[PDB]
Amino acid sequence: LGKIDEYIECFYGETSVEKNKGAVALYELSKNPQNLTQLVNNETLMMALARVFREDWKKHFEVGTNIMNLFVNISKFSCLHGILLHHKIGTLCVNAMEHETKRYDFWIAEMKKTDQETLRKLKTAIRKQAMLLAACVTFLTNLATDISVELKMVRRNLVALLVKCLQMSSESTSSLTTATIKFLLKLSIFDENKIVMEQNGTIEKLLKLFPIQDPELRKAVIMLLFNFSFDSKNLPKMVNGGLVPHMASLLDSDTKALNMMYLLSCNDDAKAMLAYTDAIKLLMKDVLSGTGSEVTKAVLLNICLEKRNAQLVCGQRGQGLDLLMEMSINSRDLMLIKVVRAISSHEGATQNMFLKWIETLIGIAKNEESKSSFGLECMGTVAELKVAPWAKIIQSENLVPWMKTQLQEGIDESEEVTVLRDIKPLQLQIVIACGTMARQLDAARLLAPLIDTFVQLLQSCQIDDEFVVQLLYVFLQFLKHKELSARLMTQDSALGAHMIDLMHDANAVVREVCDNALLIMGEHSKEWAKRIAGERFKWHNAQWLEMVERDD
Amino acid sequence: HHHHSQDGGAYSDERQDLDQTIAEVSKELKLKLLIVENFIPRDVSERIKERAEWNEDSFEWNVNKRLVATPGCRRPMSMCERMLVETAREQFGAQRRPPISGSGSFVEATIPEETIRFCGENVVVFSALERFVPEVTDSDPS
Amino acid sequence: RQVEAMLDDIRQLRKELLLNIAIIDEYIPVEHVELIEKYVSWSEEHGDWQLKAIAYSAPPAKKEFSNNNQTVPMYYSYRADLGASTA
Repeated sequence: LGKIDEYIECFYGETSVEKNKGAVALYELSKNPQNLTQLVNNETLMMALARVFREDWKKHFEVGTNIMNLFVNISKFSCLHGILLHHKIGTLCVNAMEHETKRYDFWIAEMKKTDQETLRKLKTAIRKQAMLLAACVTFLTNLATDISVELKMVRRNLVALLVKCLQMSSESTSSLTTATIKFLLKLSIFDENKIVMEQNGTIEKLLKLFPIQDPELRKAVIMLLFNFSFDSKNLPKMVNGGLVPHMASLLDSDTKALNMMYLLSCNDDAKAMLAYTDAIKLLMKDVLSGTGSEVTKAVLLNICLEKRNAQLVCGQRGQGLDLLMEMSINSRDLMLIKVVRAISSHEGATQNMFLKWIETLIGIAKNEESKSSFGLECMGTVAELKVAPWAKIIQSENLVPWMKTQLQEGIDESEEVTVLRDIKPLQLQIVIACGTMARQLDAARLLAPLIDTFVQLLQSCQIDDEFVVQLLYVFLQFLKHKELSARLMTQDSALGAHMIDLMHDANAVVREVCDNALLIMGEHSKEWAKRIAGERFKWHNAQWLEMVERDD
Repeated sequence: HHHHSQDGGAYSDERQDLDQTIAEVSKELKLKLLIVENFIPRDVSERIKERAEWNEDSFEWNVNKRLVATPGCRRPMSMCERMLVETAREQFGAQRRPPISGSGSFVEATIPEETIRFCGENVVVFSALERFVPEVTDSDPS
Repeated sequence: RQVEAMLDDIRQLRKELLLNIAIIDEYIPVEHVELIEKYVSWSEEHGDWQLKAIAYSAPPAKKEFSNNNQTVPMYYSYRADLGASTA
């Protein structure tokens, strides 16, 4: 502070070093905040600073970085922003970025037709310009804390300038990259900035940065992609862009990596790509060690929807899921039982892993809001299996009385008031288990005393197509067995009349399963085939029948 | 030299009677073909003609899984389940966003009970976007 | 080359006729074929039969279920939250 006028006179000296010496002295003086108010309130100082940034800056990056970092130090406090905006300081950085972008383009086009010494000169010039643009964009980012001035800057072409600055330093990452990506992160909060950002191809430019070693750039890029990924279109662009493989390794390092990996794993192709990554063992490390997380169990549930991921979680012989089910049952973790049900949903040799937990899961499902949810998850896990003996379990566990008690609870109520009941989903799981169980002949003969209950339930619950589809699937599993086939194929069968009525339904799947049962009913009964063909022909030429009745 | 057989019918070998039989079988074939056309759909006709086997020794044709679901969801979920999920998503879309200038660093990303109880996938629901905070203060000289 | 085409025509026509008779017996019943039999007219000058033919609309679309539980609004807008155009 003892020679401020000396530094101003050095600014008045027309020498490259006489200016930058006083500039760096003023910058190291602004490095402390005590005199920062005294210098921002000095009128003759900042005016000469802005004027020397306007004049000696094109050829002088040695002074335009010092006199910009001084402005950044002034902008570190928001009560001085009005004194900064009272001068045309904010326009200086916008003009500087607008000029240096075109200058960097001219330099990158000059490098392809130049000698070697000029090549190193252009390299050093590009580096100094990167430092200057980093200081300028950091100053604009600190100014943009007021959303009013941020909108005033966005009025001028800004997001395009930031995408250009990102493309500049996209190769040799520098402070310019981190600063422009932080500014784009702050700007991505709004919709118009996001549109101008993704219209200039920002997502691909970000995806072309990985791998990146700098933790700050890593967090900034993953957070900007996190802001981007809440659009329906940007997620496939990242999945097909290869973001998944090099992000799966970051699950143990960064914290936002798991947050992005969940949003990625919401897509099926991301699960197929994660099928061949180490992260499948990382989640099992965090879940089993007790230092788990809700996002971890959620991404583990989304991941186990792929067959390869379920085979990886299951281990080689059963020891993989024997720990997961034990932690799920003992701690009553609904997320882990959800993961176990998603694992059991897969068909193959993996269902033999569940053969040891049939009776325990049925016992949990019989006597257990969270308790009812855990019982529903166990019932869905048991229902997904079809390699189980079933003929033994259906009597050793007394499943028949319990299923008849549950299916009859809520009967004869008209779906209007009773189709939104809490017991309804459990009835759907029971019907699905009866369909998966009735394919075996012994289990079908054991489930035989439930046919009248299924018929009453079919005549009752009709508003939901899925319940009707699963009930007709159970009937189709019953009709294929010769021992109980004729029991349902009486000339005046209520099931046959109901299927004849359902043959012309809006849902395609219900009429698909209905035809799959009707062509069995007509195969073993010629008269039933005639009635089915007559119903089919009266729904396609009925216009001719009506017009000929009107003709008569 | 060659042997003999019977084929599929005993017709005469006259120059006119065979012509009359040709005219009669073509007259009946016209009616059968139009009845196949207008009444039977293309799907059923293609299926029966692909599942039909013509006989050579005789003169005759011989005309000889997995759980399903609703058109949307992967696993079979009931109607009350999906209806509660849809009303819960409407409630999630009716939420008010955090202010532009407020301390909301914690994204949290809670799992709603409405999704953990019904939805089999995509249970986490994020609350707000990440927002970078500049290093600025209103503190005068220290 | 005496009588070969004259019986080959009968063989091909009878094969096509047996195919059509088999498929119509497979689809339409025994009463409806008798009903169709009395509502058709042969033509000697046209060479074909005639009947009262017509057609022989469609739903728009179905609101299929979605699994995007992320329905919380998130993006802001200068033209909606700050009341100013960005141009």
